[PDB]
Amino acid sequence: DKKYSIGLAIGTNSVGWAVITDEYKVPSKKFKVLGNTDRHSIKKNLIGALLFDSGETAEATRLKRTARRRYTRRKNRICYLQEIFSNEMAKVDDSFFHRLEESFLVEEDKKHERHPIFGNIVDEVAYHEKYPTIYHLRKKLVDSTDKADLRLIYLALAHMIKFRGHFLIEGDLNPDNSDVDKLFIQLVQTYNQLFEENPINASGVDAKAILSARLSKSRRLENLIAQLPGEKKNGLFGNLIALSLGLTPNFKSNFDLAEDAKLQLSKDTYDDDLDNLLAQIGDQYADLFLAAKNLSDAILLSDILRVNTEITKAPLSASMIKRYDEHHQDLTLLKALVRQQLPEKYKEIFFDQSKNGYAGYIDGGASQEEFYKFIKPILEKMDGTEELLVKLNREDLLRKQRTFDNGSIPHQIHLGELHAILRRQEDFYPFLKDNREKIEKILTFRIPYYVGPLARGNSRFAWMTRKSEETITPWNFEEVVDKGASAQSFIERMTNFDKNLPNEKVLPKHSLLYEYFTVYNELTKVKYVTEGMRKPAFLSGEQKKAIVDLLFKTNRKVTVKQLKEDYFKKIECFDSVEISGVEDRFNASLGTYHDLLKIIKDKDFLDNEENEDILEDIVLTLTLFEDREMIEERLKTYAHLFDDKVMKQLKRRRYTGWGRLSRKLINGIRDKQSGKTILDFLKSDGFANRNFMQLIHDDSLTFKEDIQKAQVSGQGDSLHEHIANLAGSPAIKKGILQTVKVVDELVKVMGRHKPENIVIEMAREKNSRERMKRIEEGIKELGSQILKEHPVENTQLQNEKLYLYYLQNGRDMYVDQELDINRLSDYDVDAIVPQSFLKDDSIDNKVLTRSDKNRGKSDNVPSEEVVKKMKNYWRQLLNAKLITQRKFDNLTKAERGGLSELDKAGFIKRQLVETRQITKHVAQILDSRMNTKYDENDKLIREVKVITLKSKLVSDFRKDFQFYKVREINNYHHAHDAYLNAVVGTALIKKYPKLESEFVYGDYKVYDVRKMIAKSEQEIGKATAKYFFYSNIMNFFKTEITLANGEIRKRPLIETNGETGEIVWDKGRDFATVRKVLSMPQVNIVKKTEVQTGGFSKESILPKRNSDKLIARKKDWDPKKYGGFDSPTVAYSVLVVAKVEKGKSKKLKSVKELLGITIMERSSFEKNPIDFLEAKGYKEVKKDLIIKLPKYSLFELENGRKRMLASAGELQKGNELALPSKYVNFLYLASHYEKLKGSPEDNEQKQLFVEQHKHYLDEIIEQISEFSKRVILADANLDKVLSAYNKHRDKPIREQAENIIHLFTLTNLGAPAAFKYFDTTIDRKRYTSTKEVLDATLIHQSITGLYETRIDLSQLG
RNA sequence: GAUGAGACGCGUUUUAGAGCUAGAAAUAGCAAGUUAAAAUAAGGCUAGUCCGUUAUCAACUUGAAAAAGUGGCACCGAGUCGGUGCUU
DNA sequence: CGTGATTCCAGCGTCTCAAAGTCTACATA
DNA sequence: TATGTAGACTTATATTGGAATCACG
Repeated sequence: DKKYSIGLAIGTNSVGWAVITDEYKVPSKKFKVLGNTDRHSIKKNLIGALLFDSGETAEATRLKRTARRRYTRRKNRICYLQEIFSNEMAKVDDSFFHRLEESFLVEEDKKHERHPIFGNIVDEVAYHEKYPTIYHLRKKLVDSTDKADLRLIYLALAHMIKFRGHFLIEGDLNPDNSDVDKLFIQLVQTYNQLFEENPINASGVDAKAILSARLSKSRRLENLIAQLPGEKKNGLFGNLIALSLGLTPNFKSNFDLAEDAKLQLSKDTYDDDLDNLLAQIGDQYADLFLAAKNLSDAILLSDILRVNTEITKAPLSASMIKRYDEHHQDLTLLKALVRQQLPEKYKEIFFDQSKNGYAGYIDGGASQEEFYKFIKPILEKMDGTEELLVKLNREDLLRKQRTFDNGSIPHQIHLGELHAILRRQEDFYPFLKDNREKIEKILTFRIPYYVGPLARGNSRFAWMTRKSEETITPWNFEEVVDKGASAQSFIERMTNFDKNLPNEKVLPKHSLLYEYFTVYNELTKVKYVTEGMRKPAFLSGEQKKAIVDLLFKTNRKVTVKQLKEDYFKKIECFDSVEISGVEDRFNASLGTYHDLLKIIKDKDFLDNEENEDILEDIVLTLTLFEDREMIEERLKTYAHLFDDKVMKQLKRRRYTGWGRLSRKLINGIRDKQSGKTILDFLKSDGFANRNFMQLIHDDSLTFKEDIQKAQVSGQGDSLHEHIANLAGSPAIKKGILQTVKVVDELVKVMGRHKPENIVIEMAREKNSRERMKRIEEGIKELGSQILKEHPVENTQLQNEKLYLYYLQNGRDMYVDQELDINRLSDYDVDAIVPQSFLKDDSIDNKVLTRSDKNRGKSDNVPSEEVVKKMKNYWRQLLNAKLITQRKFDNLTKAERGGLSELDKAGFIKRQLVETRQITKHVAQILDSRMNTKYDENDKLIREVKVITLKSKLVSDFRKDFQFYKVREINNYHHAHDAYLNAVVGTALIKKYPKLESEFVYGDYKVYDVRKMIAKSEQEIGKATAKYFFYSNIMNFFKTEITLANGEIRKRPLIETNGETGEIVWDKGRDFATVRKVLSMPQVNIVKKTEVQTGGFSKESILPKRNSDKLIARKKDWDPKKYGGFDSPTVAYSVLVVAKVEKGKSKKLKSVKELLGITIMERSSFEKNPIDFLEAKGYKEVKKDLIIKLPKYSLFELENGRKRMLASAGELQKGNELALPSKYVNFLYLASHYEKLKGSPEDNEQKQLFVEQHKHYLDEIIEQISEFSKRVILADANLDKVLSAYNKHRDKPIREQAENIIHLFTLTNLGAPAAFKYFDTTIDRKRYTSTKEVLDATLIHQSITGLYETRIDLSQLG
């Protein structure tokens, strides 16, 4: 069996796979083809790509699920309201509710009278005339005290409940006083009454504007205080204003109180918190705080409710009535003005629904903004519309009762109006008095966020727990739901578990055990040196215990001075001590210990370990919740242990935040031999004092083994669940799953022989304004005038050379001279650290100079000469933030620090390793699926080595050796990327085996940086273990080791391993082999078929029409009378071979056609296909001939023409256009697809090659035409493209190449799309017929497409 | 970063808002114009203040199904694989 | 009168939860 | 009066199929 390797490239839209061998040549095999087709043997290369639709997020599903939940909860609330009214309404009217529930049906299908409210035309007309809107009726029922018909009361209550407004506002503000100025004046009056000796002059203070301004509460407080000279924000009046604004002011200082008078109107405890305050200073100040609360309510009402009428109790219904009156008056005035001045526009404005006039604003789809935009010029053109123009500029011209800006309405206003109606109508209806609080509860009820769906399971989003098994109603939710228990489950489920131990609950941030762990972990590294001691010593167990007892348990924060003096001098009698570790202040602290010591006032209780767990259960309660009532309910279990004062003080104490390590990770697991936990080791570890990092990484302890055994595949019940649990986007996880299945299929393909290596690469998944700001700040800090002489826009800064020029302030970075913009093309861009040490494209890693030769010494950093010349200039640029600290250090690396071997190792590590961890998870999954056997030492046998590569290495490999990629040519680039990843990974691990530790999971481990770095100049790689003095990693591939000086160090034609001596690269035939691989016209492109799901149809209720395409919104709602949905998305088509009656002849004519199965009908079709098809009209269906065709089903026609089944009546182009490599390279070079990076001589050679191969352009177009004539069959589009190409033959080569790059989408795989050749627009050619594929060859393709099943549909039947 | 929940305001739609006069009618002219109720993905069985737009995957065989099983190799070339040898 | 070509058109805004960043003014040494 | 700290305000586009329309030989 020949050894082979598998390379894969992972993306969010594609998975590229490639199989390589010992020659780095893609193999080729014969694959059997099943089916009735004549062909039984085919040939396919082992490199290809798999294309699937990107994974879609679940946010849309979450929104369209919460929407259904809300629209089923509102209906239930309305039903409850009806249930309250059932008996009395039935006494008054027996068919009122049936009318209201059958109002939507037409008169023909109605079982009752067509007039809902009264059942007769006369009373309906009278009601509508008397009450044009529901708001008139609501206001009448609020203010008027006369008995009214029960139907009107029910209608008002229903309209109030069904639209109750938001619940954002906190607290209770049922009183409707909202005039800011009047309540501010009353507060000032009360303050002056209480404080006569110290009055406040509020004259000239615009309280309304200041308090109601759209600004922060603190900002408004400061503004208001600024208008009071002798008053401060922290004063009593300032604290009252802050409380009114929603802050939390402390009245302790104002009244010299011992108790901290913290009062917030949002907190539920305020009712007590105020009274307690009134207990100390008396009840004389109560009226002041009540005036403050009234002012707060007025401020909260602010702009949303702005009507000012004293008589009306309802402050919102009168607002709607005033709006309606303004609308009517403005309509009459505008109608008169239009009839007088512009009679020709009257019909267009008041009758054309298609326009954005009044007709379209009322009956059409025109919104308020569109109507304003359409009518502003007409009002400005006419006379007498000054008030109308003012209203338009104030967004109150011809407004409707319902609008877009009623979302600010707090539910308190609707609650108050409903309360007023109930108070005004309960005097005539006993049941309203009996059920007033029930209706108020219905209106105010709202399922708390921490309770969740009231579903007792039977779902995958419910966590609520029940106290009694009965129906939950808004009136009994407190006693039928275990709210306290359910809140704990909520908090726990949406809080991440310990990363090290997925099954262990994490600890609170302020937990006592967690604080002990943090202190000890840090304490296990402190040392002390004195006169008598020869060497600094680790703090022993007894020493650490004494330090904790004397310092950490007596001071919240322990400073280094405190450690030196209070312990070493007081106990150890040490006069001079040096402390290792942190200096000045210790970051860790036992804040919780001192906090509990202050409350309970029982030090022995805290120091007793027996209470430890209990204390934890307290701290958890202080962290788990924030509601004081729930905290009290939980802490009630420990009420016997502490006094009531202590219990209340604990209730007032609250916390937040979580740690990162679990309790079991601290004191749960124990080492096998020692029998000590992590905390036990931290308290005493002899003279080693190993910390947590050392403890969990020590091979001599079981902690590491236990962590490895626990964390490994904690979700490893299967492959789907393990990938799903991984943290990452849905698209990337779908790509991971497809890559794993591709690996399994490839392993099956090659005779069940595991490949030697698996290389994986995962693709990497405004700014001009930022650049402008940075350049402006740097120039203004530097004081230069370069912007005055050279204006520039933000977009122009996207050019690298111009951006670097402005960053350097028009000065050469290596020479103390100026640079010219118009000469930038003759200048040079040079890397500070050369390519020999680090291949990169970072802006900081680049410098704009007149000539690179001026860099002085080039072997190791720019010479000390340039540093001495312009280190001050570099520092000046650094201070202006024009260059970064890293760039400055690299520029001054000549003598800031000698060229470091550590820096070279860091460069190598940065180039090699992968910063992301998701790639590590993918590698672990692949390794666990491949490596399953163990050796004699019970260690894993790593038959398959999994390598992870970054895209930078492959991109640089592509750029160095003229192997270019153009993503918009075809989809082969994914497969080519996978192949190059495989080649690069295999070659890199064969050249330098020691890199396996960096590139493989587990087993192999690093040793140091000394053995990696070689000696100066060329060294013997084979003899000396030294591998690389220069810090490049891929320069062995190329034929010349370049340098910043331009010096050349040629390499042997054949590169081989130093020790083993095996040939790893033959530059004379391996590059040719790669070229031949990339030139292969046959590549396995298979689109992953995926049955479509989602919306039943487009979500837009279309108006009634005479067409069968409409889909009914309800079973009995005929689309011809009530409209319905349109465009049902087809889940998958079904090929049916049956007969249908031929109309009048009544003959069963044999037919074969594609029937689109919609998502709506999918379940019915799958339940019984025969009955569904017979209902559709087909007779004598061949059940065994039924073929399921999901979306993207592949069909082949004559001359290799391929199509994909996009739907039942539309097709997509199914062929790939394999362009020759030379044309691809010419298009890449000529169009400047990427930046023109490289030596100027190389750029000149590339330009010469482009100019000498201009004819390619024509040839390319010719090829495309032929491909169209072979695959596209779009005569009009092809002719237009040819005419456009012949039209712009005089255009520059770069522009023509760029247009051709975006001209390639004519035959791109997938759905057709319109494109632009220069200014010519070519629309997509759509294949609206699927008849031909009924006689083509259906090709079912595997995930890799190496196995294919070809069925001749024409041969069937 | 990945989820998950509780709320709102809309939007859309049919019917209700006797639209009128002069026309034989078509048509003309005139008046009014904001609101309401209902559904908001077909509905299902588990009858829930639940759930239905994310995740799954080619075909066949075995199977209800979670799933397993089902295809030679080398060689030269290369327009989306063509042929040769070997195995067979 | 099928048939190719042309055109439009698609449901959408807000808040809360729960998170840290950062000032800040009353304790605190 | 120079810090510690507890609190509290602040921050956190196009795609593509369907349907109609529209010419049209």
